Amino acid sequence: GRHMDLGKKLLEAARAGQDDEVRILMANGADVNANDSAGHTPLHLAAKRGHLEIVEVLLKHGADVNAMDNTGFTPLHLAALRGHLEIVEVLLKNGADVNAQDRTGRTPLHLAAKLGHLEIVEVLLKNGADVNAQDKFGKTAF
Amino acid sequence: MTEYKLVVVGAVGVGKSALTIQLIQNHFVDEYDPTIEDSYRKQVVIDGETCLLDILDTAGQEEYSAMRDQYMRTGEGFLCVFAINNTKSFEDIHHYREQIKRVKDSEDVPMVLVGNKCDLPSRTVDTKQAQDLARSYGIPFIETSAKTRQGVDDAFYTLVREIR
Ligand SMILES: Nc1nc2c(ncn2[C@@H]2O[C@H](COP(=O)(O)OP(=O)(O)OP(O)(O)=S)[C@@H](O)[C@H]2O)c(=O)[nH]1
Ligand SMILES: [Mg+2]
Repeated sequence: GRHMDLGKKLLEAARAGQDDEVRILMANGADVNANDSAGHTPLHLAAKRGHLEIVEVLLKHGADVNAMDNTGFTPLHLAALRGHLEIVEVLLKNGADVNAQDRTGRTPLHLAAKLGHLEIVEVLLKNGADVNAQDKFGKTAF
Repeated sequence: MTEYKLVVVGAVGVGKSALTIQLIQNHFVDEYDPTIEDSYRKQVVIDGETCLLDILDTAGQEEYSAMRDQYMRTGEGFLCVFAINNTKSFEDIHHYREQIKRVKDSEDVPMVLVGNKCDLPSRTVDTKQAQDLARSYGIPFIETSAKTRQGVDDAFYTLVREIR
């Protein structure tokens, strides 16, 4: 009842970037890995939006750093897609899988290279991203 | 059951996400959150048969246009949405259609034209103009409102029938 409802508010707070509302919801027992209907966790929404503080907070609270939404994106896919560098770094220092595949086989490197995020491509390669990784169509990142 | 891979495409702000969340959760989101790429899953009954809808809700924003190829390769059917007070978004159906054809190397890809926001008072895109566009393309045309829920099931269920 309540616990489910704290999850939905945590999702909203993580998306809308309310750094302190997040801290409260957690201490009222909210689930750090609550899912929206698209399968996003709070860490996906915070990584997507570029809220570094909220990303740090969620990880300090046991957030699953390699959680996958219904498309198969991890938070590292989301941060890379939109060029959030410090987020990409922090996710990687907390054990993010650098070669995690979405449902079509795309790594974070695939998405970063697709959208031209060159600084993300470099940081990904420094962290053991595979240059020859293929998606499910046989296509590499380039 | 049979799984149908449905892809919702169209310009920024036409109601792709609001249509989709109406189908899945039966509620209308008044708030714009720009979509990158979201997947939704629903087990439904269509024409008396149980099936699963695997729905991808896509980015209208042109900054993500390089991701289109990928979802055009994977989708079985495309819900081509415009808003009835958004001339540009109607005109953009052409660009979406052309890319789909090129990626599937085919002129016959399951597709439905969706004129969204039919609850709105004034409109700049004529019903006749849209009916004509759909007849040119040889595809069905459905008028929807994510706000009232009008034509929501009809639109998705119609795309399913086109995949069959
Ligand atoms: N009046 C009315 N408003 C609608 C309807 N569908 C969506 N809207 C409104 O339009 C706005 C944008 O809708 P949204 O569903 O986010 O567009 P989108 O096509 O997903 O845009 P994007 O993610 O590619 S950037 C929202 O405020 C939403 O409430 C409708 O049928 N009628
Ligand atoms: Mg959307």
